[PDB]
Amino acid sequence: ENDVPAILKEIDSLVSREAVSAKEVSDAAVALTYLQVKANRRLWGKVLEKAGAAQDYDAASLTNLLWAINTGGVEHFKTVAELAGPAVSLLPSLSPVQLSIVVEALGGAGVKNYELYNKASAVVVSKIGEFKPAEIARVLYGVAFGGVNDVALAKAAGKVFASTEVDSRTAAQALYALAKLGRADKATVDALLKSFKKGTESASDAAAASFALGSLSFKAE
Amino acid sequence: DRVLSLPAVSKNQVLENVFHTAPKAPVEHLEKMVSANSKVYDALNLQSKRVLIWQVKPALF
Repeated sequence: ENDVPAILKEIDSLVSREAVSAKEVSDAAVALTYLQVKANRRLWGKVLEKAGAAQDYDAASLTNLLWAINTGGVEHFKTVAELAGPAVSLLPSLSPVQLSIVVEALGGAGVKNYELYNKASAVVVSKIGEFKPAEIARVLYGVAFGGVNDVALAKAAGKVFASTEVDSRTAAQALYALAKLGRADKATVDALLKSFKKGTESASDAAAASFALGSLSFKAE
Repeated sequence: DRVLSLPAVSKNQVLENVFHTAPKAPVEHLEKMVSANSKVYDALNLQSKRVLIWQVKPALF
């Protein structure tokens, strides 16, 4: 009764029909990351085929989709970069916890959308207290990897990382974003560097803080 | 001149004024739209052997 390949065929027949909506293609993508379906590429292809076809898109289904694209490690530039059309129209409609997932997924894929990151950084500095420290790092990872050298956000994120100390995975995203911006601010790197001997749980954030320190050439930890 | 009391319009000229146009068959609308909808079946069905769905929307693999 615990059927994982028989539920892949039931997801495959959900996205192979004719009028899949946004919520049915969000939850098909969310179910493919929780099931860890890197081996089936065509089933991930049928989901992103319907993700471009889906026209309505509320705030919750767009961020569930973009979370699943980012977490699952699936990249298709044409599909993800056209999901920045829903995002710039749902951007005042987005939660502060949801705007961090949109800009991290659209930024991490390299979507060159200057209208998105200008409005999504002007929101995150207009309400800087409304964002938790993991959300200000996700936006900072997005605006940095989306090709925007927004140092107004990198200062406002630096004041947050000095006032409250952050999680290990929160800091290593913030180090990776500042490494690509090439900032090497001693005031803020060392405020994020103390988060790494409380115990880190992933190796991906130990390796990314490793990369971000060496690229800014600070020293090992 | 008995021939001048006969009707001057010929039997030929009746048969070409009464049967002026070759009439449209009942079946020529079927077998002309069917052969044209067989191209709508071919290109646009999803069970045809020559669908355009992989030519116009290429599959993400």
